Amino acid sequence: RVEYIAPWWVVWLHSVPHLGLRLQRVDSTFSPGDETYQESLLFLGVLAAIGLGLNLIFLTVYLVCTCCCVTWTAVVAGLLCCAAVGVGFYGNSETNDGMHQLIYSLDNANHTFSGMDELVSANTQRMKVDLEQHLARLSEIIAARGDYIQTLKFMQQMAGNVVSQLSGLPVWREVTTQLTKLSHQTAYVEYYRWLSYLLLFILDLVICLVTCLGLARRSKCLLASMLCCGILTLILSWASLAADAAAAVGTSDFCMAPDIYILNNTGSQINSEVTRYYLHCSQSLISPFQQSLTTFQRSLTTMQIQVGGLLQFAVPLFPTAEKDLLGIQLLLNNSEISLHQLTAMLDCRGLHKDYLDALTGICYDGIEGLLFLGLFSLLAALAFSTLTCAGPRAW
Amino acid sequence: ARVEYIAPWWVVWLHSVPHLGLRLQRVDSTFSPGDETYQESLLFLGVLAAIGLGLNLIFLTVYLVCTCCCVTWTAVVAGLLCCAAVGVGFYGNSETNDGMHQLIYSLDNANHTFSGMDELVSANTQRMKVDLEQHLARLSEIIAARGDYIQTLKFMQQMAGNVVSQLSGLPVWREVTTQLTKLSHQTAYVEYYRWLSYLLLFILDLVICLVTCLGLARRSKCLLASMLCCGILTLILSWASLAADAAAAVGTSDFCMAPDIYILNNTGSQINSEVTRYYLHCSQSLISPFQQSLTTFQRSLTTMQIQVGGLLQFAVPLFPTAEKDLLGIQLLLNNSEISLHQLTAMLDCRGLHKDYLDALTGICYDGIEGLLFLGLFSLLAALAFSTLTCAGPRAW
Ligand SMILES: *[C@@H]1O[C@H](CO)[C@@H](O[C@@H]2O[C@H](CO)[C@@H](O[C@@H]3O[C@H](CO)[C@@H](O)[C@H](O)[C@@H]3O)[C@H](O)[C@H]2NC(C)=O)[C@H](O)[C@H]1NC(C)=O
Ligand SMILES: *[C@@H]1O[C@H](CO)[C@@H](O[C@@H]2O[C@H](CO)[C@@H](O[C@@H]3O[C@H](CO)[C@@H](O)[C@H](O)[C@@H]3O)[C@H](O)[C@H]2NC(C)=O)[C@H](O)[C@H]1NC(C)=O
Ligand SMILES: *[C@@H]1O[C@H](CO)[C@@H](O[C@@H]2O[C@H](CO)[C@@H](O[C@@H]3O[C@H](CO)[C@@H](O)[C@H](O)[C@@H]3O)[C@H](O)[C@H]2NC(C)=O)[C@H](O)[C@H]1NC(C)=O
Ligand SMILES: [Ca+2]
Ligand SMILES: [Ca+2]
Repeated sequence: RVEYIAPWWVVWLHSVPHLGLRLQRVDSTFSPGDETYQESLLFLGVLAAIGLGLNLIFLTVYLVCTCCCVTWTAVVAGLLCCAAVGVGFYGNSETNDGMHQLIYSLDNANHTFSGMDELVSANTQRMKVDLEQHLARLSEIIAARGDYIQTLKFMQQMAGNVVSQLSGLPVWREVTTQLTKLSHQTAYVEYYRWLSYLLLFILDLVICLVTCLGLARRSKCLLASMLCCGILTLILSWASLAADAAAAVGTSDFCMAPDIYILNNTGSQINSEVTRYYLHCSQSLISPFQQSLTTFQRSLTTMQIQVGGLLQFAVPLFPTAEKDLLGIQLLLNNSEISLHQLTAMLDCRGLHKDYLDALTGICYDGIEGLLFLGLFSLLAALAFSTLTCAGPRAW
Repeated sequence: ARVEYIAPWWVVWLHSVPHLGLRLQRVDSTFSPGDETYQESLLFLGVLAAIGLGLNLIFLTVYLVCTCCCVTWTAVVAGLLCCAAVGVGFYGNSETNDGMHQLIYSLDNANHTFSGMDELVSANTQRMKVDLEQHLARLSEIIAARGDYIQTLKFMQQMAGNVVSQLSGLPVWREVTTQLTKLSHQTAYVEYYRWLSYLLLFILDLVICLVTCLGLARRSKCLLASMLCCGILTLILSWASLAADAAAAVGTSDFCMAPDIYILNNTGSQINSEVTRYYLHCSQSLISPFQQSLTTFQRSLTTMQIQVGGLLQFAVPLFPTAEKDLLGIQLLLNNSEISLHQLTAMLDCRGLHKDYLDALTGICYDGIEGLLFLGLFSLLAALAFSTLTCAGPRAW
């Protein structure tokens, strides 16, 4: 039993000042689909574009100085490109693994909720068929014995009580129907993001290797187009840095205080106390369902005792009736078994473990991958800047 | 949803590789960590690695003597191969480190659940004992002028004895927890040292290559001679790394083919075979053998409550000062009752099976991939350093 605590790379990154456009201070509270927050992240993109423009201004200054008015730099550029590619590959793998763990946890939670709902529905149907079995049995088998009719009626009322107790439990249709869509969407987005960064890595490596191989054939016509591509790769790297910074700050925002956001998001389809119980599990919050399970088991035991007593006192009288009554016993047995499974799902240990696993997949692997991808972008930008600086010196 | 473990391609293919003793003998063994024959069979991979190292060195020295006794492209190729090798090795080391952490997490979770089960059983037994002593103290307070109350107390004592026996029917998890925690500590220690050693190897390779390049830029000083000398040292280190990676991958891949069989064979005395088969395999149609216990246990509790309920409805005018501890009885039962729910949550298979499917994904999906990528490291680093050593003495 452990509780999530935000690591250093989350709290420190959350400490980064948040600004809008006109030197305005905004609230560093996660709020997707907004305007004072969604546009707040665009400041990072503005800073990235400013840095890209400044870098190209300095490169143009160098070109003007070297036009109007060596192998060590190429070696440095190649080494920096290789280091950047390695760091980027590691970061991409880590941030893909984080989302894979997220999807796994969401699938597990969806399966548990579906199992709970199916068990409740099956128990309700079982009681509904118990009703008609009682009706058929008391139709004409028991006439003179008033006590037998009385105990059949008492069993029928107990069945009604069990039905009401089962209906007392919540319904998990909305949570499942949103978890499935969130899982599908995150898988889709993760696939495209991974493919895009893989293509970027391949393109960078190919360009650098072609540069190294073709610099030996004494500056053919490919050099000009290659140098032109050296600017599109730079703008791609800067855009990657902007995207990584925005995603990292968003994840830090929805990792500093995740339970507040989760509780605020869901307050209608399921109760607030249920959510607080599932998100916070300890031997102080006992259960909101303790009374319901207790009375369900009490009614089941009363039913079983009455059925046993009826069997012990009806073997000689109406021997052909047991064919129905024994079935009831089996039915109750099944119900009893289901109850155990139910108390294994209503316990919050499994769901809290799934929530902790999803949160670890978000805040411990996605953010590290984004940070390493930002380091990749910085190193690749530096290496390509060095390559473009050393290019025209040949001609 | 719920899934069953299936061996991936990199395990089924890696398991197929021949295992031949040390003298081309059919060792035909499945898995045996403590058996000397299996260790000798695994030593065949080390023998092959040493043979490969010797062949590579003899080929390199034959080439050297032929080209001596009778170009920056080679240096560039060596540097590029070294950088690619270092990157692949870092990724593989991180990946194989990220599996021995999930292993420890799963072991700790299972240990915590077993400890909770044992503590709950012990606490319930103690609660029944204090219930018995409370009945013993109370029986002297009320008198037998009513008669039925003494019979009710006798029935409560009998039910308490039945509850105690039912609790004693449940298994004990001391040996399992001790083995689990010792294995967790050992694997943490081993993986920490492995990671530290390989990180030091990466740093050494990078430093050697960079300072060798700088010395080459320094017109072949004695430093260059020192680097050509230690090229053989780092080559044999890389070959030993390949030996270790191949041996470990061959070793912990046969376990991944049938892990449940090995686990069940390891533990068959301290706990029953049915319990282990239930926890390892609980797919669709198992009865959860504890059920027949829990059910009757629950029954007894309810009976007790009903009795004490009556004892609170027909004893209000007969010595009300005696009702105080009676309310305590109810509280006692209440506590026991809620504990029972927790118990039926821990005895459920899916609580621990998901821990068995995580300690298995941390071995069969992350350790083996890391070992394979580290073997790729060893191959690439050996090739790069062989090229560097071949191109070295050309300057002299
Ligand atoms: C997440 O939970 C949702 C339910 O909230 C799942 O969606 C649907 O779940 C039902 C219930 O099992 C599936 O019905 C099944 O259809 C098969 C078709 O052959 C039938 O054989 C079964 O007896 C059952 O009736 C339904 O197919 C499923 N919908 C989809 C699109 O799969 C969902 O599967 C759960 N998992 C995920 C990853 O969303
Ligand atoms: C696996 O579970 C077992 C049982 O829960 C753990 O063993 C218990 O661990 C606790 C703390 O780790 C021990 O408490 C300590 O006791 C010493 C005195 O012996 C005291 O000086 C400390 O301040 C602390 O209270 C407890 O004694 C120990 N029980 C036994 C029977 O060894 C075990 O630590 C768990 N494994 C892991 C890796 O956590
Ligand atoms: C052991 O558990 C039982 C039930 O789980 C406790 O009985 C419940 O105790 C509460 C609070 O002590 C009482 O609620 C009362 O309900 C009546 C209606 O029956 C209402 O008029 C009162 O204003 C009050 O809310 C009541 O005794 C009982 N309630 C229910 C629904 O069962 C018992 O108290 C527990 N033992 C101890 C020592 O607390
Ligand atoms: Ca990882
Ligand atoms: Ca990984």
